[PDB]
Amino acid sequence: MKKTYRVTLTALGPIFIGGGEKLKKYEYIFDKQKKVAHMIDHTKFTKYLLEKNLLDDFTSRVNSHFDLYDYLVNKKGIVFMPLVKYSVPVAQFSPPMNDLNTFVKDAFGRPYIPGSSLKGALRTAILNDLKEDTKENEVFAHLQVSDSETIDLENLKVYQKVDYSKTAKPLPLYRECLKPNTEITFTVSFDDEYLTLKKIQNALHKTYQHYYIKWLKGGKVGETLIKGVFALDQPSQNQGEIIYIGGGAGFVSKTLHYKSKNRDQARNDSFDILKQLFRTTYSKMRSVPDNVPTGKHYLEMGKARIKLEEL
Amino acid sequence: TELKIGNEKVNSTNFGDFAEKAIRGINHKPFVNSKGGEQKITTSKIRGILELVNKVYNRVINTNDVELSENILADIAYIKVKIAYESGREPVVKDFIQRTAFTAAITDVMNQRTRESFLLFARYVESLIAYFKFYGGK
Amino acid sequence: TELKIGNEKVNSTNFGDFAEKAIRGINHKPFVNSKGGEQKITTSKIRGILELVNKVYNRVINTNDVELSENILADIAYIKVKIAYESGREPVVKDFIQRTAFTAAITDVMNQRTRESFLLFARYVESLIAYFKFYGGK
Amino acid sequence: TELKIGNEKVNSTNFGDFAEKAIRGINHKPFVNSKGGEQKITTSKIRGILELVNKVYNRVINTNDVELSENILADIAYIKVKIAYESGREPVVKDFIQRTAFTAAITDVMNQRTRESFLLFARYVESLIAYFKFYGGK
Amino acid sequence: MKLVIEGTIVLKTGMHIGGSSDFSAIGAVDSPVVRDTLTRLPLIPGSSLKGKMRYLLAKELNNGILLNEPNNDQDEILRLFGSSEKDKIRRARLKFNDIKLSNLAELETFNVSSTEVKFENTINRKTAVANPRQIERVIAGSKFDFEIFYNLDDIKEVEKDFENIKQGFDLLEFDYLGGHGTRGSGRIAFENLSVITAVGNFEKINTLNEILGA
Amino acid sequence: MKLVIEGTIVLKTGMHIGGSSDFSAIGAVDSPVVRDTLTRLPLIPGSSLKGKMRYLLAKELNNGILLNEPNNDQDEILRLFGSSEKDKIRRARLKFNDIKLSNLAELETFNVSSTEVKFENTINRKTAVANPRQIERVIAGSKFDFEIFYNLDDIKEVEKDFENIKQGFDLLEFDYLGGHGTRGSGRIAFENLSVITAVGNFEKINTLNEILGA
RNA sequence: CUUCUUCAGGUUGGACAGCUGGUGCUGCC
Repeated sequence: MKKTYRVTLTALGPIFIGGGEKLKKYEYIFDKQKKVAHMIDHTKFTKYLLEKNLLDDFTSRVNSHFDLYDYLVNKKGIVFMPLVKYSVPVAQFSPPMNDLNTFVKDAFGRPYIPGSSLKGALRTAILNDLKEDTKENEVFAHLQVSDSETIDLENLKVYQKVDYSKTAKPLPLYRECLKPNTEITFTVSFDDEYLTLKKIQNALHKTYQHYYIKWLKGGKVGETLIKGVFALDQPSQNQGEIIYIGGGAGFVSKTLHYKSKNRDQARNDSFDILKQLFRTTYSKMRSVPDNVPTGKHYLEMGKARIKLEEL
Repeated sequence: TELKIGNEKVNSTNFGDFAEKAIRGINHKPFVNSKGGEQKITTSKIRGILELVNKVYNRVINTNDVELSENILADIAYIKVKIAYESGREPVVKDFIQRTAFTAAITDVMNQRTRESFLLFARYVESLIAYFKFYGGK
Repeated sequence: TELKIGNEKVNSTNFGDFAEKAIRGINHKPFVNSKGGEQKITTSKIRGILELVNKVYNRVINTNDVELSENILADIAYIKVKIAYESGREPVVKDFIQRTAFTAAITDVMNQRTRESFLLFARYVESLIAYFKFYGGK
Repeated sequence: TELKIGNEKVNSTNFGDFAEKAIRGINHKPFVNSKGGEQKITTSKIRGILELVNKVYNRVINTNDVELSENILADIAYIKVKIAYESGREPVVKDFIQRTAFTAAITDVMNQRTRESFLLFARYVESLIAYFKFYGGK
Repeated sequence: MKLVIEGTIVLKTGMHIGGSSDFSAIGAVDSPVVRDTLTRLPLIPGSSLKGKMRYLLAKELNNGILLNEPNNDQDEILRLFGSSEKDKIRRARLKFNDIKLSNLAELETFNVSSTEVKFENTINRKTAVANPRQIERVIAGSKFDFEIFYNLDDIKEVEKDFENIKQGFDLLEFDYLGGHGTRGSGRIAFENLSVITAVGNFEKINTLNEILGA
Repeated sequence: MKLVIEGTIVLKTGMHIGGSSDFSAIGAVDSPVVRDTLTRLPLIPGSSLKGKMRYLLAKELNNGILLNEPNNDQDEILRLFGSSEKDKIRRARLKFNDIKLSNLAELETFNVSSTEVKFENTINRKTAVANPRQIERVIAGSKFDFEIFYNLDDIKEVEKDFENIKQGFDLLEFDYLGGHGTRGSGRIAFENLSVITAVGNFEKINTLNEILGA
């Protein structure tokens, strides 16, 4: 019989998931004076333009660039407050904002992680057993995963994506993210007959072990150990409470074959499957850490915790 | 119901045929670049343009109004901004937009300011893209 | 009432037999893939085409008007655009359209503009789906 | 008269006997499905055949032309298309359509193009349903 | 009698129910929602609500084992929802109605529409190809004010019927109403549940409210 | 003397009345609505309105129960709807008419037709597979102006006749008219209920209006 | 300066299908 185990999402790391995209700074301000960033609303901007320069004249002055940090307060000399909805501070560790990614957000501004996104995440988590039941399995087709609940608006903080391969070189794409120590809640319930609490505990424990002891230690020790350590504490072995929720973290969470193989064998299968994708050879999928304001702390974008409570 | 892009555009028996002949004229004489012609503008430039037109169209369909609101007009203005920037990025998008009179259609629907002209223009652009995929590929 | 499927005029009584001929010809000699393979058009795709025809037929049929108005002709031109899009996307759909005269039939309806012409076109497409279900199976 | 069936000939006097023979052949040795059979067609599946035939019988019962009009012929062809379509949906229907040669009778009606031929065909179908009644049920 | 079960259903996550008959565009929306034809407002079909309630109530009243034909269920389900069982044909006590969107005013003040369009994915771990779709979902935060009529065939069968109706409504709470419900959509909540008599007054109608309003 | 009962029937939800004469395609409609053959305008048959009103009123007036045969209903129903019993024939004091929809111009102002298409399905509880249908349905907001003829035979019990007429009308308001009513469809409303004299004038005609409008 | 823009299944399925009553009486050779 179905039961109710309420679950929360203490997203200690910033999150990214796809719901759309936006181009260069043509409707958002990327300030650099006090290191903050801004995103515009719609209706107030429409009224503002109606009570100001005409829309065709607005259009006719785009020749790339068209930066909104040096125009709205310099070429116009007006306050930007009526045209910000989730304004956000920015701190980066230096290649300018080439492009910006958009987390999926419902019609009320607010960000959330939709359904079937958590279903793909729990597929790559709990599908460690077999690789055949992806359409007809009751572990999800009888499970009822729901959307995420409210994700805070005061916890937004822009972050820089960095490289891990023996140097911390910034990468062109930047993105506003969610600052740490933010707590999100869910209402996700499930049954017992084909998704058992002991079975799910065993599944999470075995996936956690096959990630940490099998793959993660080899990657951390393979190239550089002192790169993470400013702290890189990464609390571990705590009953498997680690979730790579979201995206922009790595290709390991996308492909699930290295949780049931050997390091050399899993990497051989990965090489075989990645020969069909892209033309660059690499031993492993390099990480994309960030910088938090200063304490140079590298944290993988999209962490969370798992806990279950009745009702 | 009536659109002006220079060739007496009509909602009936006119939008599909004229989009098809514009696509054929584009393909009949490939764009000339440095130093080889036939740039083969992919769907990536054509999409995105379609994506903006269709997000505005999505917000328009669930609105039973004879005239478009100021929000929709600002959306069309932002459409024109995006198209101008993308055309300025590389000349093949300039050729595609100029030959198909995308900007002329935008200006005409901005002058008419009615939902009928906007739906006609969206139908027209979808016709452009459908006939591009029919007579082209990728 | 006199459609122009291909090079042979289609009247109001031979739609079923000619659609049966079209389906059997496709079934007997089917499309050959680019990668040395054999496959037909799926039931989902032809059902979607019929749905497209059902979208306009459901509003045309509840009328006594001799000639279709400008809105119906606009929807028919849009359906022709979507036919072109489907043909350009999957080559099997293009083959299915070309072996029949589904594009030529829709063009004949667009040129005739009468209600009875589209009624015969709907009959012909319905018979195409019928003989796909009968011959192709499921 | 002169209603071809495929193996015999039903004239205006000989529809009920052939209908009872066909129903007995249906009642004897029921259909064989994937699971060895064995259920028989439902009253509300020969329903559909009966209203399909009546939808033209009502329009032909009250007239005096010897030959059927182009509107009646189109509807008879559409009945043929429909009976072809629905047979592909269910096998327990297809055996009914085959063992009782509906299609040959419809084709002969479409070839004779006379009022009396279709009246004889409708009488045959009506007798067929009447004889399915009093033998089966449900 | 003609008891009238009023209430309100609110969506916690965006709900999708299909049934449109309009031209889907090339990149606009691949699957819109069911809406009223005249007012263009999002609609909850009372057939969808009735069917999902019959499924959920029937399965929970069948020890979580629902396998029978609709006409082959327990007596109470049939006497609330109707059945054409050959001899004892039962008329549906519950008369569900197509529920129309109600709170357009507050949504309008919120500068939001009653529907949104979501892009999710169709990605694959294998040869990397994704098939993007466009689901239109009624905005979360939508209220649908409903009126479900009721037939009081016998006074003995009123409190049992109404407690079963309340538990059927509260079984939907830990479930969805329709559409792509297995994938995070369709969560609904019922509020302002009550009942009134259409004509005259009924004895012990407050017993119905105390088991339907709480 | 004879009286004419005017009024309007407004659809609250979609309303489907069955009856099919020709050309049901295999992907478009599976159950069309009854229509006026000449003008193609949808209509409410007087048979269906009379039958539903008689059923509801006979059930209400008798005991709340109604299992009998129409020619054995109560005396009010017998005298108002007729009786074909051999030795006891009551001539009907009501003559229902077929009711075509009147506000088609109002509907065309809103750029909609008078009929919609409703997409339903049934889900086999065994395999969870859906079987779709396609119900044509007259859109909500459609208005049907009607006329019922009342044959004023007994000058004194006309008041009770009209009270029962209003009661049956109000029973219809808390019920459905035609088609799949329990699954959302069929809801209607009555307005502008006014009785007028067919020829001449009736003494209690201002009384018969105030027992129709109230 | 990339990469798909939806794909694959169910298109209605069963239940009733015309019942009851009158049914040429009166006037003339």
